[PDB]
Amino acid sequence: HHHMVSTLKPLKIGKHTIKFPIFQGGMGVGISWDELAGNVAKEGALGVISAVGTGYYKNMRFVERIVAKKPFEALNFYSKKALNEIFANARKICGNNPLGANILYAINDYGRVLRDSCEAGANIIITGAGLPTNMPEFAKDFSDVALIPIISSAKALKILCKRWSDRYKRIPDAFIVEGPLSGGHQGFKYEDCFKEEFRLENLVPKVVEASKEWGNIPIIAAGGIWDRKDIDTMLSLGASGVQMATRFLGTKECDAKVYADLLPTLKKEDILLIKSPVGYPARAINTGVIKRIEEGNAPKIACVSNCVAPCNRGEEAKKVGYCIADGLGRSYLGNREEGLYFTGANGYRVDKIISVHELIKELTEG
Ligand SMILES: Cc1cc2nc3c(=O)[nH]c(=O)nc-3n(C[C@H](O)[C@H](O)[C@H](O)COP(=O)(O)O)c2cc1C
Ligand code: SF4
Ligand SMILES: [Cl-]
Repeated sequence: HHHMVSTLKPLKIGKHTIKFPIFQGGMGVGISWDELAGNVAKEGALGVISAVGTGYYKNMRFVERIVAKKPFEALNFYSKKALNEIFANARKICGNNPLGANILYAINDYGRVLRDSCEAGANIIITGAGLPTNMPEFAKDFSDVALIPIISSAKALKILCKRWSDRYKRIPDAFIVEGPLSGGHQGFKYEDCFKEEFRLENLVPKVVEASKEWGNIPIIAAGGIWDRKDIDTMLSLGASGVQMATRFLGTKECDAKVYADLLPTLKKEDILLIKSPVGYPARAINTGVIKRIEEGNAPKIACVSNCVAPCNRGEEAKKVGYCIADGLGRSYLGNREEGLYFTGANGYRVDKIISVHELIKELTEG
């Protein structure tokens, strides 16, 4: 099939080069695992395996202990064996094309999961949901692995570079700037999530300018980027690449097969900004456990997987009404009644489900 050769340039992040300056954003739980990330990387963009809740893989085939049908504790929720299998299966598809691992800073056992991801063969670690000031501590035995914090401000870039340099004589290999149209957790206070000051086109120049002090660390723009026109806009503002997730949530290869049923139906009015036990606002779909909370028949809360430090073993889950480990795991397992479902602001524009191959050609041709 004819597609004009791309005029986008390969992107180098630390020692690793991707053919197109595009990341498929990590998506937990079980949304961007081996089929999605492996195919993205095969097509020459960065495939990103989510390392969160890997115990759910293949309906908890790889955990050591199950309690109440949930992976027991962080040891089993972030399953090393499952993570190894996901990366191995991804490599069957993409070979030496680089892969990232996405790890929220908020998770319990963060350092162990970072090391597991390096040991599983990741080229790149991507971390948001916090200010990951000690990320090099856990990566120092794997100096080939590139490290990429997700930030929302020039301030955060400066703090991370200062503190990493002072303490590890290292600075990040790239930064992802995640704007307020992104799916999942926002890097903004709730009251700032619908404020034009923080729209991505305003953030990118400020972060790029701050990056000059440190040698023009590549800035990767994320949140609300839909097509090549939006990619070109971000590159013209000084970004070196983009990270996109909602478009990939709409592909056949997505590992959470429920989304191919749900997304073509998604109406804009059903896109919500909700509280989360992680402690950041989250963009979610008004369906599943969120509807059960409204009805009053949502699952009782009981911290089994101990997924994130901010929740304090159920304290915040009880306040917000749901357990994010249980809810996200249920969605990977196909549970429409009690799953938790995330989306970017653009999720309502997904009409048809296309292949990763077709998507990458659409975004890169010309
Ligand atoms: C369904 C879904 C799940 C997500 N889960 C994560 C996650 O686990 N970790 C993370 O850093 N970002 C997560 N995100 C954010 C994406 O990686 C990405 O940065 C953002 O959605 C990009 O905006 P776009 O969706 O408009 O392209 C998620 C996004 C979506 C849509
Ligand atoms: S109760 Fe809180 S810490 Fe425990 S598994 Fe649920 S969201 Fe995670
Ligand atoms: Cl998130």
